[PDB]
Amino acid sequence: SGAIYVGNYRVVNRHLATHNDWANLVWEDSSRDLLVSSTTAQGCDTIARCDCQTGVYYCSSRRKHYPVSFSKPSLIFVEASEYYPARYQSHLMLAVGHSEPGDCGGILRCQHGVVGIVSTGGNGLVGFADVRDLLWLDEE
Ligand SMILES: CSc1ccccc1CC(=O)N1CCC[C@H](C(F)F)C1
Ligand SMILES: [Zn+2]
Repeated sequence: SGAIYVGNYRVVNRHLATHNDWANLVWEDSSRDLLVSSTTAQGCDTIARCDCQTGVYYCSSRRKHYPVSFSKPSLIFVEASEYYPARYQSHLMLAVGHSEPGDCGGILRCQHGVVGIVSTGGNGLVGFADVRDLLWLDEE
């Protein structure tokens, strides 16, 4: 589990969104595994606006933050899980790292701020849903 709290937005994995998220929806995209809902309180996270390929992510199944090198956001085939059939997921970045289903939502960050959240795992790889192109998270 986990979310990004930027401005009056909450960014979560679409497959982990709650009824309150769906009832206060701002934007969602199944192909990216992302959903954004509105919040009453202002958050403290800042979004990175960059092309970094190194950063640090939080892994809840190890209680640890790990430094990683990751690929550029791309269209990657992801195997079937209990939330999605096997399909192409867009705006996804891969790294070598420990992941398990409950690790989704952990933040990946670079020197500029939050880059994305854990969305996929298995086989000693971790995949992150990028958020750096969502410029509207910084306003309104
Ligand atoms: C932490 S992810 C993990 C870890 C070990 C093994 C498998 C997974 C789950 C995983 O890859 N998916 C199921 C949930 C949706 C994900 C993506 F489609 F958005 C795909
Ligand atoms: Zn960066």
